[PDB]
Order: sequence, then structure tokens, then C-alpha cells
Amino acid sequence: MASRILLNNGAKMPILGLGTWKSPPGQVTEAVKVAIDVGYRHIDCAHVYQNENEVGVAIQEKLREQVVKREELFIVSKLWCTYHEKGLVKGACQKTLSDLKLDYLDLYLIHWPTGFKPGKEFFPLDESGNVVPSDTNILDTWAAMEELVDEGLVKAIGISNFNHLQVEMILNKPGLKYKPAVNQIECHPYLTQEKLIQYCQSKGIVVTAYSPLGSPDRPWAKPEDPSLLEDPRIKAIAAKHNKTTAQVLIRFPMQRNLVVIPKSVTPERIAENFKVFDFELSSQDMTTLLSYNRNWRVCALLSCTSHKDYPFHEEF
Ligand SMILES: NC(=O)C1=CN([C@@H]2O[C@H](COP(=O)(O)OP(=O)(O)OC[C@H]3O[C@@H](n4cnc5c(N)ncnc54)[C@H](OP(=O)(O)O)[C@@H]3O)[C@@H](O)[C@H]2O)C=CC1
Ligand SMILES: O=C(O)COc1cc(F)ccc1C(=S)NCc1ccc(Br)cc1F
Ligand SMILES: [Cl-]
Repeated sequence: MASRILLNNGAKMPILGLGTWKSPPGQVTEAVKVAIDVGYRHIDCAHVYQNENEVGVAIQEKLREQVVKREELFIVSKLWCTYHEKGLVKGACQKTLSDLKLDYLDLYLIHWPTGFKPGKEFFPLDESGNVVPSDTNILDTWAAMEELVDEGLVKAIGISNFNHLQVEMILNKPGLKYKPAVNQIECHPYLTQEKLIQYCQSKGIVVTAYSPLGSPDRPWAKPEDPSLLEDPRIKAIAAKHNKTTAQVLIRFPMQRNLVVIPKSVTPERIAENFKVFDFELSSQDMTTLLSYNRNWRVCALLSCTSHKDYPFHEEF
């Protein structure tokens, strides 16, 4: 397959990127260096991951080494929930830029539709454990994102974890200046997301699939949870193609016209996960993988579920 997808800002985005959530700060610099050495040109980052400085060390070294040019990289980060305030968006973006050693981002996403009270804590709680909301809505936050484009800090803006009706609100915003380029959502065979994907694609938004391997390192994993990487039905498809289960799980979203961002800090796996451009899943394989949907999410959070903008009460 072709390696990049055209966005509605006119730029091209690599369809495979390296995820960095949970990548330890003492390992992520090497992970990103290895990734760039073996062909990755897209890194998915976020301020809340607490490792952007270390990701940036790698990016900067590979630019300095002239392994790559800046124009050939596609660096993504995300505005955390405690920075949904007109007066905080630019500084949040600029902190990310400073940490990543960059003068622009290729794509900057609203990480979640929910705004939280600003302050030092990423999840400010009341004494009963509910997240403390911000009164600032997704439309005013979007206008603040648009300003970043108009200041040259970011080349594209988008959204993440927005449900159908939240994407629609964005698209229906009075005075909308820039459409979202991307909606980054969880997507894998147990959470296939057909409805939200069709809605977004029909509107020209590119979808990025996160947790494509089912996030086995998620901190809240339980033993009885389903496991994509161990599912013998998926292992059988992999065996048939002489690929690993992870490689099937990465190729799957690619053939749905999605971008996909598997995370690893293991050099061998970083390389394995990139070797997904020389085989094709059949239509029958694709439909079979889709059939495994069970509406199972890695990323949900009870403390945020009353927030008026919490995204997953809607069907999609
Ligand atoms: N926008 C949002 O709200 C969210 C964004 N994301 C983004 O998506 C990225 C990917 O999702 P994430 O939840 O991290 O989980 P993934 O589904 O990418 O799974 C990562 C886990 O899979 C392991 N792994 C990686 N490659 C292989 C392989 N070839 N064989 C076996 N195991 C493998 C990793 O181990 P190891 O590292 O030890 O090799 C790690 O434990 C995140 O890192 C982040 O960048 C994720 C969640 C939410
Ligand atoms: O979010 C990430 O990218 C990956 O996950 C995280 C990454 C972090 F660095 C810190 C927390 C999370 C959590 S707990 N994320 C889930 C989550 C957060 C906020 C809301 Br609204 C709902 C929700 F489901
Ligand atoms: Cl963030």
C-alpha cells in the first residue's frame, strides 16, 4: 500500500505511526530513534503522556543526524483536558512544541471533548471522586485550535474521542474556519467502530485508530478481559498469511483507509510492526475480523462519566 493519506488541509499523513502512551521516559528516546531508523515517519504524542521531552530528544537527534528532514516527519500531539480555555490553548501547544524540539506540529488534536478545571492536576477531582469540569465547550475550544493554524504553530487541527454528535457539532459550528482533519478514536476487531468511521469518512475526516493491539499494557487490564493478540481466530489469519498477529492487527485498519498508531518500546517489535506493506488481507479476512466486534473499550474512565461532554453514552 501507499504510505500516506491525503488530509483535508492538503497535507499527507503517514498511515502508520508510533504510539508513545506508556513508553517509559528512559526507553522512549531509543524507541523513537529506532522507529525513525526503520522507516517510521509519524509519531503520536501527548502532553498528558509525560514523555514529550524524551520523544523530542530522539526527533531532534535524527534531524541533526540528517536521517530525515523535518518536512518528512509527521508529528502529532494533543491538547489535554485541563487546557480547554481560550487563554491556555496557545501556551499548552507551545509547551508541547518546546518539549518536542519543534517549531510546528503537523497535527494537533483536542485529546478528549471534555474540559476540566485548569491547574496542576491532569484529573482534578471533587471530594467524591468526580472530575471537576470546565464550563468551556467544544466549539470555543475549536476556535482556539483554529487560531493555532493561523499563527503557524500547527499545520492541521483535529479531534480525538469525539462521538458522532460531537463531530457533527464541530462541522455545524457557526463561522467554522477549518474542519477537523482527523478524529483519533479507539478501533480494533473488538471495537470495530463501523458507524463512527462511516460518519467521519463521509465528511472527509481521516480516522486514526488507537489501541490497535488492544493495549495489553493498559494499567487497568484484568486477566479475564479479551485479548486480541491471543485470539486464536486472529492468530489463524496471521498464520495463513505468514505474518504475526500484531501485523494482522495493524494491516486491518490500514485497509479500512485508517491511520494506525501501534505503541512499542521493544526494538524488534517496532520493526515488526512496520513490516505491513507487503501483504494484503482478503475481503473475507476483513469481514471476518470485523465480525469480532464486541463493543469493548480500552479507554474509558469512570471518574469522567458525568461530565456533560463525556463521549461514550451515545451509541456512536
Ligand atoms: N487519543 C487517545 O485518547 C488515545 C491515544 N492512544 C495512542 O495510541 C497508541 C497505541 O495504543 P496503546 O493503548 O498504547 O496500545 P497498543 O494497542 O498499541 O498496544 C501496545 C502494547 O502492545 C505491545 N506490542 C506492540 N507491538 C507488539 C507486537 N508486535 N507483538 C506483541 N506485543 C506488541 C506493546 O509492548 P512493548 O511496548 O513492551 O513492546 C504494548 O504493551 C498510544 O500509545 C497512544 O499514542 C491510545 C489511547 C488513547
Ligand atoms: O487518554 C489517553 O490518551 C490514554 O490514556 C491516558 C493517558 C494518560 F497519560 C493519562 C490518563 C489516561 C486515561 S485514564 N485515559 C482515558 C480517559 C481520559 C479522559 C477521559 Br474524558 C476519558 C478517558 F477514558
Ligand atoms: Cl494531552
